[PDB]
Amino acid sequence: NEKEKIIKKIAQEFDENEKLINKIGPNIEMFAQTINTDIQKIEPNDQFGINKTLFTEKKDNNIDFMLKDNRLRRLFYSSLNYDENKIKKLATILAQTSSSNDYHYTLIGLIFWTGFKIQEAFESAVNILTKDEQKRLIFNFRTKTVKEIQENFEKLMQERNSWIKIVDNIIGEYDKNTGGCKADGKILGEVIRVGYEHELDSNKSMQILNNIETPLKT
Repeated sequence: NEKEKIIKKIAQEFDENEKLINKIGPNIEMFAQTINTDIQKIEPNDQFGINKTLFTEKKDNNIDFMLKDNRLRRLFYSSLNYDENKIKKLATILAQTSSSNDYHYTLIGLIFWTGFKIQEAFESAVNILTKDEQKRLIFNFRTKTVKEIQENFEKLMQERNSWIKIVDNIIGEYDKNTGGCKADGKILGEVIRVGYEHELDSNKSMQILNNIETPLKT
């Protein structure tokens, strides 16, 4: 009954893994469907204002990636739950920022970058955690690993939500007219830089992803 002992433990690990997975499984299925629905959307011809008429080509690499690639623009739109009004409003707000040293272009770029990188990490995690993979986790992994993965997934969900809140706060400065930024594109750039540049962080997302990926290659 070394056998009986091991069998009881295995049955308990299946039971507890399943509860951990059941916490994220319904969500992942919804997110996968939502992602597919966003991918199928027709982008408007104006690209919600994220085009070369409003953001000059060749000022920032991350701006240029957005101007050039509709799939990176789709990621950025999905990073904001494809809220069209919000996307258009942000784009309008950004296209009127200004500065002396052109740094506003770097800030614009890091905003676009942060959004498409967070959504890319999020969608990769969603795409990796298929039903088959979830079943693989339940039946073949120690409960400690399954817990780390489930909680790292919830962490990634939160990163994404904190990113949305940053954008909401940036729009909020403009709506409040902080420092009279509505009338001055330089004031607006500085409002956004000082309030929010340090807040931008797609590195954390991508590390959380890597920590979900590395146990899975087992």
